[PDB]
Amino acid sequence: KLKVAINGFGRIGRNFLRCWHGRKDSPLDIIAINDTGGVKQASHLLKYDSTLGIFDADVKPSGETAISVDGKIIQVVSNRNPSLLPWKELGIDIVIEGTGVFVDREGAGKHIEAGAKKVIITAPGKGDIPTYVVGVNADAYSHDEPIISNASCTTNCLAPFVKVLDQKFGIIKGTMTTTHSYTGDQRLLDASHRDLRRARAAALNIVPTSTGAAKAVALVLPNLKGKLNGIALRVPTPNVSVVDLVVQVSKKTFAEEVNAAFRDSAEKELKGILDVCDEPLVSVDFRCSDFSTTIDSSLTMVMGDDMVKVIAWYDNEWGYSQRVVDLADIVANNWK
Amino acid sequence: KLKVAINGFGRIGRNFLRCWHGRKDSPLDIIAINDTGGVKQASHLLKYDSTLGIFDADVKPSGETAISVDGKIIQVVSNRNPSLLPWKELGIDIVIEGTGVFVDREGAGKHIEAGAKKVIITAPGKGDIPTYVVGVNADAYSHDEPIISNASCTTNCLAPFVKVLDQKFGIIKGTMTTTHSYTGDQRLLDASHRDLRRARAAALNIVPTSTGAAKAVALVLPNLKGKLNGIALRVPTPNVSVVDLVVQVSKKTFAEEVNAAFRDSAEKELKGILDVCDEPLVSVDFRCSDFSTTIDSSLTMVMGDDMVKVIAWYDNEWGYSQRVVDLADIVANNWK
Amino acid sequence: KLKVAINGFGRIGRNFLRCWHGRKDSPLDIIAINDTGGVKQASHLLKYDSTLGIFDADVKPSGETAISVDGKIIQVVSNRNPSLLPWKELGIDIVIEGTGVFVDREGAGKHIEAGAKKVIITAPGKGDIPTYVVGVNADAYSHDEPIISNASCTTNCLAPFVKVLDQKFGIIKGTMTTTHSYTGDQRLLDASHRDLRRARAAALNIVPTSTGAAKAVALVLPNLKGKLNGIALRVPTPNVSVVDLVVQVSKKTFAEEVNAAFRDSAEKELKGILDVCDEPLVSVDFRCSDFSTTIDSSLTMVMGDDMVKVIAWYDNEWGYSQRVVDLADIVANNWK
Amino acid sequence: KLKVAINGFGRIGRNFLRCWHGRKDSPLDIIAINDTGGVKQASHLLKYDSTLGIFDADVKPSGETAISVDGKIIQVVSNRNPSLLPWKELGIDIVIEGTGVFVDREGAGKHIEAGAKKVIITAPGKGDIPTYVVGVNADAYSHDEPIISNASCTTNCLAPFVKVLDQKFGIIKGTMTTTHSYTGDQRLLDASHRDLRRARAAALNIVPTSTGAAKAVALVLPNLKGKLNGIALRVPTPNVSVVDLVVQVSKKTFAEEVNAAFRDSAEKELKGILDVCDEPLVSVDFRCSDFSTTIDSSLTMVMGDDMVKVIAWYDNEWGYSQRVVDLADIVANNWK
Amino acid sequence: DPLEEYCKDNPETNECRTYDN
Amino acid sequence: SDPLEEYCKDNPETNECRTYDN
Ligand SMILES: NC(=O)c1ccc[n+]([C@@H]2O[C@H](COP(=O)([O-])OP(=O)(O)OC[C@H]3O[C@@H](n4cnc5c(N)ncnc54)[C@H](O)[C@@H]3O)[C@@H](O)[C@H]2O)c1
Ligand SMILES: NC(=O)c1ccc[n+]([C@@H]2O[C@H](COP(=O)([O-])OP(=O)(O)OC[C@H]3O[C@@H](n4cnc5c(N)ncnc54)[C@H](O)[C@@H]3O)[C@@H](O)[C@H]2O)c1
Ligand SMILES: NC(=O)c1ccc[n+]([C@@H]2O[C@H](COP(=O)([O-])OP(=O)(O)OC[C@H]3O[C@@H](n4cnc5c(N)ncnc54)[C@H](O)[C@@H]3O)[C@@H](O)[C@H]2O)c1
Ligand SMILES: NC(=O)c1ccc[n+]([C@@H]2O[C@H](COP(=O)([O-])OP(=O)(O)OC[C@H]3O[C@@H](n4cnc5c(N)ncnc54)[C@H](O)[C@@H]3O)[C@@H](O)[C@H]2O)c1
Repeated sequence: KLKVAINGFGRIGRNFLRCWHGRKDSPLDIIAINDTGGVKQASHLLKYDSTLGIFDADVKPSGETAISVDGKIIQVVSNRNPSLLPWKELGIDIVIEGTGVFVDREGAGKHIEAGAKKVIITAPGKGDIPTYVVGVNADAYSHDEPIISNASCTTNCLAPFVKVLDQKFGIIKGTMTTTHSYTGDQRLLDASHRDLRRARAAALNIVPTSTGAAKAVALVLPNLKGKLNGIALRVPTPNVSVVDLVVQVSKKTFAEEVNAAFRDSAEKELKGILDVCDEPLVSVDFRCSDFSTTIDSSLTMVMGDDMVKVIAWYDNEWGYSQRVVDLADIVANNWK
Repeated sequence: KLKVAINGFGRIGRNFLRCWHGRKDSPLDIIAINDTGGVKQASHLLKYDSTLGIFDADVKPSGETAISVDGKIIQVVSNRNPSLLPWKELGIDIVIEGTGVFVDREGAGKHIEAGAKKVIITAPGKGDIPTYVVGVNADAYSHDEPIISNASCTTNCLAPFVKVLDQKFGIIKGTMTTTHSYTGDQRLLDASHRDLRRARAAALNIVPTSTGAAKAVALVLPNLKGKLNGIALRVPTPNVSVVDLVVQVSKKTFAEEVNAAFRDSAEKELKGILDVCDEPLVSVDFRCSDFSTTIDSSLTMVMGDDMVKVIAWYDNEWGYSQRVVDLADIVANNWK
Repeated sequence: KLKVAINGFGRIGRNFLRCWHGRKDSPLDIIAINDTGGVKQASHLLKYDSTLGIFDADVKPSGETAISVDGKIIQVVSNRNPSLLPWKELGIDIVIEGTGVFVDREGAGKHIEAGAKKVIITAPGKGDIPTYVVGVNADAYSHDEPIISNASCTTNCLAPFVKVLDQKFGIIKGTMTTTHSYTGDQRLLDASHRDLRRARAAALNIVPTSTGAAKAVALVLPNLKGKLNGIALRVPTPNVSVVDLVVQVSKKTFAEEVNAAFRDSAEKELKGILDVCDEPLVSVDFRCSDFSTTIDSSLTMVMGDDMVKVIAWYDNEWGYSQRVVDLADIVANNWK
Repeated sequence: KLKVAINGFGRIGRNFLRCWHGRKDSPLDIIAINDTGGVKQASHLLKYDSTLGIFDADVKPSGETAISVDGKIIQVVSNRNPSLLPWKELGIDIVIEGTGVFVDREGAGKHIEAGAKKVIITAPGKGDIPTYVVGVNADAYSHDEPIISNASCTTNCLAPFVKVLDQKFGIIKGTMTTTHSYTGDQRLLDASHRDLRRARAAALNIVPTSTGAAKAVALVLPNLKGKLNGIALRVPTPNVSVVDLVVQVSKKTFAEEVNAAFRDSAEKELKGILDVCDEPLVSVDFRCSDFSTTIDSSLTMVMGDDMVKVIAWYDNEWGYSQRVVDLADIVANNWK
Repeated sequence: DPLEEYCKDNPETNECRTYDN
Repeated sequence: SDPLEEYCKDNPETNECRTYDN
C-alpha cells in the first residue's frame, strides 16, 4: 500500500501516473504531486496530451490544491525546494524524482530530509547511486538503499538485448547510435542552452548529442564495462526512438540466429521487456509499447560473421515510465 | 555613432543585430550585448542560425568578454538585472530591449536608471506607453519620449494596410486573425505554462493564442479605436506568418479595386514598407522580405460590396527586425 | 441490412471502415473493398495508421482475396475501373465513392452500371448531384436519388453552426478562412502540380488554396446563396483543422449570446453534431471527435454589435467519416 | 560549348541548373528541360523553392514552350517518352536523367535514339551502365561511354571517406546507417506504396528503408566488394543527411589519428569533395555545402582500437547535384 | 497547360490530385 | 491565486512563463 508522490509533473511524471493508473492490482497508491505549477497546469495536462491523447478518466480538481482521477484524490503541492515537502505528514513512502534536477544523493536526499523514505530518480543517478534496469538487474535491489536510479530511457532499451547478445554470442566490443525523438531539454527555436547543438531548433534538425548509455550499461551488465560507446541523434519526432547497435561477437553467427535468440529471450526471461517485431513498421506504430526494447528482425544484419547490427525500437516516455512503475513495485515488494 | 546596445540577444536581439550589419550606412553603432546566456554561447549562436542560415561575417569572439563581427569588437555582458548594466559606464544612448521581459516604463526604465537615455521595447508596451509603427506614424515620436514600443510583428504588418483601407473606404467595424509561426513562448512538448495553450507541443499543433495586435492597431491609428479585434493562430512553422483581415466598410467597393489602392500606397507612402504579391506563393517564399506587410492580390475577397478580406504575409522575425532597425534611425537622426 | 463496399481505400475510406466498425447495431454491413493495391496492402494500412493509430481490432487475411476484421470477412477487390467491379455479384446495395476522382454522374454512375444500387460520393459532387450534410438537410433525401454527395469536410463544419447563426441572428453576408491540416493532394517536396500552391512542401509551408466549400453551404442551406465565400490555408499538421467565420448578422448581439445560442443547438436539434468547447484545447485534442463542428467559445467575438466571429474545430478525416456513416444509415433507413 | 538537356525537372534536375548557374566558366549550356507540366511549373519552381529559396535570376517564361533565365533561354519540352524528345532537333550532346524512371540501359538509351550523344543517370544504374564518383574514380571514364551513372546521394558521401579509411587503415568489414531526409518517394500521409514503410507519413515518422550504397561503393572501390552492408532511416527533415559508418580496420588506431587522416585528404586529393568540420553544428548548418562528405570530427570514436565509427554530413539535393555537374564537365573535357 | 491535359486522364496522379480541403 | 503565476512574477524569462503576444 506504499504511498507514492511524484516530483516533477513533466512528460515522465504524467506518463508515469497514467501507466500506474491502468495497472491491475498494484502495490502502489500514489497520492501527491509537486511541480513549479499548481492544480491548474496539473489537472489539465494529465487529461490532455499531444502524444498520449486525452487521458480516459475523470480528471477534475478538488480544492484549489489537489485533484481527483476516477475518484481517488491526490494532493497537488507546488514547492521547488524538496526539503520543504509535506512528505512527513502524507506518510509518503516512495518519491518519484523526475524533475531532472535532483539527481544525486546531494539532491534527491532532500526528499528523505522531508519525510519520505525512498527516492527513485527517473534518470541516471549522478555520481554513485545504485542504478537498476528491470529484466536485467533490478532483482539485485536491496532495501537499505534510500536513493536509487532507473537509468535513462536509452539504457533501458539497450541493456535488455545487449544482455541477450553477450549471453549468446559474447560482446567483444561494440558501437551504438540512437536516433532519438526530441525532448523538453531542446529549444523550440535557436535559443540559449548549455549545449550549442541542443540549442538549435528541435523540430527542424538532426541534432548530434552525447549519451552515457553505452557506458551506463556496464553498471547493470558488468561484463560490458569498457566495451561499448556511441552517440545520439535527436530528430524532428515527438516520441518513440531507435537504437542502432553494432557489436563484434565471439561466436560466429548469422542474422536469422540472432533474431532467434531475441525471440527465445522474448518468450522467457525477458518476457515483457524484450520483443521482436517481424513487420515493416515505423516509429508511430511503436507508440505506447510496454516493452523496453522491441527488435526489427528484418533489419538485423551480420557482416563478416561476427559483426552484428541490431535495431530496436522503444517509446521513451511511455516505455520508460512502465519500467519505473515496475521498479517501484519491486521496491514495494521488498519493503523493510 | 549613436552607440547602441542589445539587451536580450534572443531571436530578435540576434536578428536585429544582423539587419543592422547589412545596413548600407546606419547611424547606429552597436557596441554591447547583454544576454542571460554565455559569451561564446552567443558568438556561435550568431554565426549559425537555423532560420536564416549562416551569418556571412567573421564572427570570432575577442577575449572572454567580447565578440568581433567583421573586426568590429562588440562587448558582451551578462547580467539578469538591467539596473546593473554598464550603460552609464559604457555610454549608451539607445538600448534594444529585445527580451520581452521588461515591457513598461517601470521595467524598461531599469535601463535608463542604469544609464540608458532612450530605450526601445521590441514588443507591445505595457499599460500607458508611446507606441509607433515605422511607416504609419514614426513621426509622432518626439525626442521628449524616452521609451518607445515598436509594437508587435502582427501589428507592424496589420497596420500599414489598415491605414490604406480606412482612409479610402472607411472601415466601420472589423475583425482579424493571424496564422503565425510558433515562437519561443510555446513549449516543444506538453509542459506547464501559466497559459494552458502555449503549454501544448508547438510543432505538432494549431494553437490559439490571445493577442493584442488588434486593439493594438487603435494606437498607431487613433481612428480605428474600438473597431479592430480578433485572435491569433499558432502553427507548425518556424518563421513567416499571415494575417487574415476582415472589416466591414461604408464606401461600396469590389475586390479588384481594393487591390489597386494597395498597389498605389506600395510606391508612395508605404514604399519599402508595403508590397503587393500577384504570384501564387507560400510562406517560405517571403523569408527575409523587408516589407513589414506584403499583400497577396489573388486572395482578396469582397462580400456584400463593403465587407472586405485581404491577406498579408510577414516575416515576423526579419521583417519586424527591419522596422525596429528603422525606429532607431527615426531616433538617431531625429535625435536632440 | 445493406451491403456496403468501399471504393478507393485511402484516408477517408479507412477512416470510414473504422467509424463503421465503431457503430453498435448498424444498418450497414461492409462486405467489400477496392483499391489499386490489393489485400496485403489493404490489411497493413488498415491496421497501422500514422494518424488514427493502431486499429484495436483483429485484422488479418482471410483466404487470399478477403480480410477478416474481428471475424467479419470483407472481400478486397482491385479494379481501376468502377464499371468492372463485382457489385452485381456481391449484391452491393451501396458504394462509398472514396477515390476522389468519380464525383460526377458519369464517374459514379459506373458503380451502378457495375451492379450497385447507390453511390455516396465522399466529396463535393459534380453536376446536379444532391448534396447533404447530416443534421441540416439530411432529411431532404428521398430514395429516388442513386448518386449523392456528402460535401467536403469543411462544408460539414460550417453548415451546422451557420445554420444556427443565420437561423437566429440572420446572416447578411460573410467570409471564411479555414486553417487546415494538409491532405493527400499536396506534394511532400517541391515537385510539379497543377495548382502551384499544392506543389510546395506540405509539411513546411502555410499554403493557401481556393476552396469553394463556403458557397457550397447554399446547397444544404437554400438561403445563404451568394452570401458566403472563402479560402483555406494549409498547415504542417496531418490532421484536424479549424474554420474561421466572419458573418454579418442583421439582429445585433454579443458573444455570450452567440455561444449561448450554440450550446442550445448542441442539446436540441444538433446533438451529436454541434459541440461547444469552453476548455482551452489545441488542434490535436480534437482527434477522433464525432462532432462535425466544435465551437471555441473562449474565441467568439462581435464587433459593431452585428459583425459576428465564430471558431470551429473539426477532425477533417474522422468526423466527416462519422457523418458519411450517418448519411448511409439515412440511406439505409429510407430504403424504398 | 556543350549542349545539355535536363530530363526530369524534379528536385535534382533543378538543383543541377542552379548548381550549374553558379558555375565559373561552364563547358556546358543547358539547352532544354523536359518533364510533365511545361513552362508553368518549370519556371515557377525554378524561381521558388521551399529549400533553396528564391533563385536570384530573371526566371520568366519565354514563349509558351521555353523559359528565360537571366537572358539565356531554355526550351521546355513535355513528352514522357524519351524516344520522342527532339534531342536531334536541338542537337543535345548530353542528357541529365533525373526522371528516376530511366535508370536502366534500355530506358536510358531512348535519349540516344532520339538524338542525344550521351546520357547521365542522376541515380545508380541498372544494366551495363558504368558508375562513376567524383573524387573516387570519375577518372576512369572513357569518351566511348554512351551512358553512365553518378551513383546515389548516399554512395557519394560514403565512397569518399571509405576511400581514405581503407587506403590508410584497411577495412576488414563494416556496416553503415544513413539517417536521411525524406524524399518525393514517400507519402505525406498513409497512402499506398510498393514499400509498406515508405507508404507511411514521411513527416511524422522515422522510416527504415533499404539502401544499396554499401554494395555500390565496391563499384568504384573494388577492394570493398562484399565488406559492407547497411540500411537507411528516413527522418522528418526535407534535406541534408548523415551516414553513420562503422568499420573494422586492419591497422589499430584512434579517433584523433583518424580525423588527422581525413584532414590530410580534404587537403591533398579529396580536396573539395570531403571536409572535416569541427564546429558543433546540426543538419541545417549544412545546406548547400558543396562537399560530398563533411566529417563531424567531434563525433568520431574508436572502440577497442580497431572498431571505427565515423559520421559524415551531406546535402542530398545540393551536394549531389554539384557532383553531377562536375562529372558532366568531366564528360565535356574528354569529348571525342 | 501540358499538365492540365495530363491530369484530365490521370486525375489521381501526384501532379493533379486536387481536394476541396 | 495559483502557484505558477506568482513564480512567473519574479521569473518572467522562464520557459513556463514566457508569453509573447503575436
Ligand atoms: N521523456 C524521456 O524521454 C525521458 C526518459 C527517461 C528519463 N528521462 C529523464 O527524466 C527527467 C524528467 O524528464 P521529462 O522529460 O519528464 O521532463 P519535463 O521537462 O517534461 O518535466 C520536468 C518537470 O519538472 C518541473 N520542475 C523543474 N524544476 C523543478 C523543481 N525544482 N521542483 C519541482 N518540479 C520542477 C518542470 O517544470 C517540469 O514540469 C529528466 O532527468 C530526463 O532526462 C526522460
Ligand atoms: N521573433 C518574432 O516573431 C518576434 C517578432 C516581433 C516581436 N517579438 C517580441 O519580441 C520578444 C522576444 O522574442 P524573441 O523571439 O527574440 O525571443 P527569445 O526568447 O529568443 O529572446 C529572449 C532573449 O533574451 C534573453 N533574456 C531573457 N531574460 C533576460 C534578462 N532578464 N536579461 C537579459 N537577457 C534576458 C534570453 O536568453 C534570450 O536570448 C517578445 O516580447 C515577442 O512578442 C517577437
Ligand atoms: N482528407 C479529408 O479529411 C477529406 C474530407 C472530406 C472529403 N474529402 C474528399 O475525399 C476524397 C478522397 O480523400 P482522401 O484523403 O481519402 O484521399 P486519399 O489519397 O488517401 O485516397 C484516394 C484513394 O483512392 C484510390 N484510387 C485512386 N484512383 C482509383 C480508382 N480508379 N479506383 C479505385 N481506387 C482508386 C487511391 O489508391 C487511394 O486509396 C477527395 O476527393 C477529398 O476531397 C477528403
Ligand atoms: N532527392 C535526392 O536527394 C536524390 C539524391 C540523389 C539521386 N536522386 C535521384 O534523382 C532522381 C529524381 O529524384 P528527385 O528526388 O529529384 O525526385 P522528383 O520527384 O522531385 O523528380 C522526378 C521528376 O521527374 C519528372 N518525371 C517523372 N517521370 C517522367 C517522365 N517519364 N518524363 C519526364 N519527366 C518525368 C517528375 O515530374 C519530376 O519533375 C531519382 O533517379 C533519384 O534516385 C535523388
